[PDB]
Amino acid sequence: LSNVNSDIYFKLKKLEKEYELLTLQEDYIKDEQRHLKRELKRAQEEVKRIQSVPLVIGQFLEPIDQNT
Amino acid sequence: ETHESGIKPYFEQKIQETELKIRSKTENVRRLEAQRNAL
Amino acid sequence: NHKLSESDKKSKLISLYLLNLLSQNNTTKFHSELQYLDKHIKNLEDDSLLSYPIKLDRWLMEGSYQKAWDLLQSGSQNISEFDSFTDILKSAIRDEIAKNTELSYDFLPLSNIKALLFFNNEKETEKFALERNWPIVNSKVYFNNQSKEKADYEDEMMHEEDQKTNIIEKAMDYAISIEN
Amino acid sequence: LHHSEKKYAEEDQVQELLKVLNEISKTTLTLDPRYIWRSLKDLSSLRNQELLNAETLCFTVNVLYPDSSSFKKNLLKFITSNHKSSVPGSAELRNSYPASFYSVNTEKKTIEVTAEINCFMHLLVQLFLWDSKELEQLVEFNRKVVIPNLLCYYNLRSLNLINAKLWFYIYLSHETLARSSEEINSDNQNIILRSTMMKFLKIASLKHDNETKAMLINLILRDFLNNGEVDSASDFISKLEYPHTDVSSSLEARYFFYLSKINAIQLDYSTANEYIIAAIRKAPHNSKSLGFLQQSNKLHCCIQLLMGDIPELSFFHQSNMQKSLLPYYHLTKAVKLGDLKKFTSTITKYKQLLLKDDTYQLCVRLRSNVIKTGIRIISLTYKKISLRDICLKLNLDSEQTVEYMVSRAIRDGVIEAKINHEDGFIETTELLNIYDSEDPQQVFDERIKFANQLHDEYLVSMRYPEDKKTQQNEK
Amino acid sequence: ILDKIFYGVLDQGNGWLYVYETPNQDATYDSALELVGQLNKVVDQLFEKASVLY
Amino acid sequence: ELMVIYISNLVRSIIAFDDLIENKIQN
Amino acid sequence: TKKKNEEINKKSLEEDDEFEDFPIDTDDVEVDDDFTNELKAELDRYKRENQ
Amino acid sequence: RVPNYEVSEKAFLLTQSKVSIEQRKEAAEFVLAKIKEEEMAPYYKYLCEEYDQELYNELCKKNESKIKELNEKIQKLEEDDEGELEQAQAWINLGEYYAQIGDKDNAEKTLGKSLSKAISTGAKIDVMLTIARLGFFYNDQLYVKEKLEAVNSMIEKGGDWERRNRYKTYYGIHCLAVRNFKEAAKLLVDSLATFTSIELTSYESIATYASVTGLFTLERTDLKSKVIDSPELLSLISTTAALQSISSLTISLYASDYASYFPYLLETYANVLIPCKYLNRHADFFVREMRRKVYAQLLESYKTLSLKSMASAFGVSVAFLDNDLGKFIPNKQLNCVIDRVNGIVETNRPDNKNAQYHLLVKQGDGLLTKLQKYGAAVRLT
Repeated sequence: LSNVNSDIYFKLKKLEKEYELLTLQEDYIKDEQRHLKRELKRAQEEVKRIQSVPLVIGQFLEPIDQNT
Repeated sequence: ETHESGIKPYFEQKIQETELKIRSKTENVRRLEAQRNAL
Repeated sequence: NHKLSESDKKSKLISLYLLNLLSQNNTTKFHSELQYLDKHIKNLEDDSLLSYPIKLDRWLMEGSYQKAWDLLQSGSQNISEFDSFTDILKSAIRDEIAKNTELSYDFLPLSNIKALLFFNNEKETEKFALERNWPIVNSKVYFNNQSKEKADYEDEMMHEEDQKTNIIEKAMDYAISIEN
Repeated sequence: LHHSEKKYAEEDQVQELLKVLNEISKTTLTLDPRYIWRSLKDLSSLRNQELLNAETLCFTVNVLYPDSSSFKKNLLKFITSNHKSSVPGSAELRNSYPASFYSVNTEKKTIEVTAEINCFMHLLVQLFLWDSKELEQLVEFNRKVVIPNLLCYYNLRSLNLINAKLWFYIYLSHETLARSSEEINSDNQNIILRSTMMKFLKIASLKHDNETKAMLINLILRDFLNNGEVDSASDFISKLEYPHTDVSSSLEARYFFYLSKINAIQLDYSTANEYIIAAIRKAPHNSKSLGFLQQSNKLHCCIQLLMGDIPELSFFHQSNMQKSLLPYYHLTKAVKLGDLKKFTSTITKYKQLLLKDDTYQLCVRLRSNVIKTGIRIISLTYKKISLRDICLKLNLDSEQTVEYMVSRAIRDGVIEAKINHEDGFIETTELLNIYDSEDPQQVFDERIKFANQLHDEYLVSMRYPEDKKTQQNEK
Repeated sequence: ILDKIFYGVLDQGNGWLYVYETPNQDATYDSALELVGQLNKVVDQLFEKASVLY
Repeated sequence: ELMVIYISNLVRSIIAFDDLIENKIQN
Repeated sequence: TKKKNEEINKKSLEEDDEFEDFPIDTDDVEVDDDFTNELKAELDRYKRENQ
Repeated sequence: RVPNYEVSEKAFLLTQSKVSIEQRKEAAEFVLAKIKEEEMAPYYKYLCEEYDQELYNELCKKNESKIKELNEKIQKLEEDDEGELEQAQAWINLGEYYAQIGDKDNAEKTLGKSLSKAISTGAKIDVMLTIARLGFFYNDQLYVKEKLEAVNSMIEKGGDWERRNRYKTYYGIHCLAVRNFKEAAKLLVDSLATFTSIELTSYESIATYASVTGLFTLERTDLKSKVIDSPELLSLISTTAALQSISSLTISLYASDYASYFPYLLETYANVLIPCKYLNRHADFFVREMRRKVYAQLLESYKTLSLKSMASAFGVSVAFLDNDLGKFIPNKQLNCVIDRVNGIVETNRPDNKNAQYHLLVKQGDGLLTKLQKYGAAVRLT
């Protein structure tokens, strides 16, 4: 078990900064998903403005399509 | 061999600590990744 | 397994120990000590002198203080250095009842205090009342005083905000519970 | 005849051993090997019954043997030496393959395989001893061998998961022989049994291996109940190093069972009632948990009676555990009425049955509870009641004696009343509607946190299988 | 009184009749009892779906 | 949602095993 | 079978099977009071006539 | 078949030593007349414990007679060519012989042959029930339970409306016999209309029992509609003594005259609950409930009463009242406490916001238990 001990000093010390970066990436994406929450709502506003006056009354005939 | 069995708890503490950190990091970043993509 | 490992002094010394824990007024610790002995006294040493502190605990547990008090007195006719813990455990009886009787009413006729707590003279009665912050005006006690005063002092401490839990406090916790 | 059966039996074992061996030496997936090791033992225990059980002996001859050969010999010597093919090297079914142990190269020390084979060999040995009841000599010798063998090795996490089963066996065999009949030599070894599992608690805590930690903690707490030092248990239990991270639900159930017993006698039912119920749910519900199921029901009856609660009559009636819960049933009635006379007769008559499970210790203390519980119910019924009426009903000596047992009781707010001696009745202290009061806010606060906890639990966990599935190759 | 045509209570100790009309009871909570009732069926069904995991 | 995503995983195990199975058949 | 080792270890510590030691070894709370009651209500009336 | 319920109820009076000595022996003469008439030698051995060898010779004889009759018949029929129809009708007559002698076991066997060859689905249901009846005759309720289960499988497979009416009454008796008086109250009030006389405890008995189950279960309001104003009960009038005793009781409750209620309670206990076998075991359940339900109704109408006043009305002593009420308070329907010294019985009942708080908090706690159990399980698996 003499072999493992050597590696702590050499290899793994260098990789400890690499493992800091994984904590930073984790932190980052909470902020990014949070952002898309806000955005969702703000997009909602836009849609609402269309719904509003002025409007013109029609007669729906038939569908061609679930969304058209 | 016999010497190194005894002296091990100095070394063993630091490396096993570090490894645990990798296991929990990977877990977290990929869970949040899925959430971000859906939204 | 036996090679002495027993003594004539053993039954005696164990009894005094137990007695000591009761004078501290610790029910739990008395049980803890008992369990250590329990197995090795069941019939190997039987129960005949060891019996004095077990009978006393039992009665106080029940809350029959009358009963406890009688046996204490009769312990001095079966004295085996019992006297040294007798005296302590008599002051204990009075403290315990006094604490109880706060919740029951505010006023006791002078005669009732003396009877209940087992005072033998009215001197002991008026002494104890002073130490409990109760004046005796016209031969009547007056628990009314100390109860209110104790609440007032308690309110001054620092632990405390979370122990009562403010309305502002309750909401804030739930909001960040959600926003984690 | 005999040889063929042992050989086939040995072969069956050889198959299982190889699966779990490959598994450990191919990447790190620790949790999967550990579950496999649990099944392997049971399979082998059911196996032994048939195709003879000197298959172990066969395998010993045909492995690398450092001191396992002489240990095996020791084993047959206890139960009278029976030799019939028991000389090492009189089977070679390895055949020096790189697929099933390279006999030369291991001896040479270019490759090493005696490690794991040794740890497994002691495990097989212990299983056989306990099944048979080959106790005596073998127990001391076993304890002696395994401790320098496992500490010889630079301990893994892997290795720790195997030895937490060995530690149990050491403890069990010593105890069982002891209750059969006392010996002096048995108490000398007791001191040594306490010291070894206790020292090891620190080792296991540095390694942060969860299986080992859990196990050691249970054993040490049991030990303290055996010898009656409640005090020692207090210092030990303030620190909670009990992991609950990944351990078997069965260990969790065992832990909670200790906690109940100790707290109860330290006069707390708040925690006790929670842990024995919690343990039932944690514990499996197979036909292998009949022992456990039964005794949980027995301790809980006591805990409730001690607090002053009356357990369901329905609980004992509708049970299939009624046969056993015959003393408990009788206690419940006696207490209910406040009749003193019935209580004395009950406790004396059932002394032996209660004493087995040490519930007798709890039952002396239920003398206070007989009188007090009958008065909880009488205050409930009659709001204002003269001390005179109480005395006649429950046989209690005089109005002055009843006042003293009641005065103590209401401090603790069991009965919830206040005495008026200057008038002469005792008047229940009502709370009536508690919605009107501010009680519900506190109820809510807790519950919200419980909901919150499950959500986080769902979320961490949900991801776990998904991470595996993505990385594997798919069509 | 039992028919509930004016539902009061009679105190004999004073020889008085107090009559009560429309006692207040949480309406918010009336709507919640039906909502919790639905949730309880739903968790049994969900587990049954999840019996496939076993 | 636990259940629904979980059911998908169980199926994912099956499709993964097939990949290995399908490779054998061409060989 | 994975549970099986833990369960076997645990049963020993509980004490074999006390459930099966027990048969080898050896207003539902108390009795209906209406029979008695009959006797009582009638006697009330007897007194009551003469009161 | 038909004699079995009559035989057993007479046998049950004789068993009892509670009832008047006169009734016990009046019943002796009557059971004896049917014992001889039907040849009950296997079954006499059960009855003689629980309170001529000629009955047995007569038996055995009846055995070779009725036993042989069916045998050789059954054989000529199995030889003759129509297998499905003719053999099975004959096996129905086979089951009748065992059913006459009160042996429930051999009756089951031959009636099983009857079913075996294919018969009308409706006919199979008639047959299952016949076996079921013999379960009441022994008083083995466990026997009835399983038999009646097999009928409900076939009741809607067939569509039979005809056999559904019978099942209602038998199931009424089942529920009545068992401790659950809830299902009984429902099943039996609708068996009044759809009473089928054929092999069942008389119409007069059913009517009495319906009232009993009525009283235990149903609210004051719900008794009025369904039992008192129940058109059938009024059509049947009070003729039998038992019907009268239970009916009168109902009435004085509603009308709230509590001078006449307690004398009727005493009557129903003597003449109705104790002699009926089913209600001998449930005597305790029913009488404790009635005492609590009447006292609850009176407390609701009073903020406060005197003990002397409540007692005086009933026609029980102040002492008597004080004990009997303190049994009933901790089971909690009365919802009152008694000031001994002032002698007042004050009544405290919540009707406010607290009602809607308790219901909510309890239901919502029951839901959380389930979430924990199920969630934690699925994570592991």
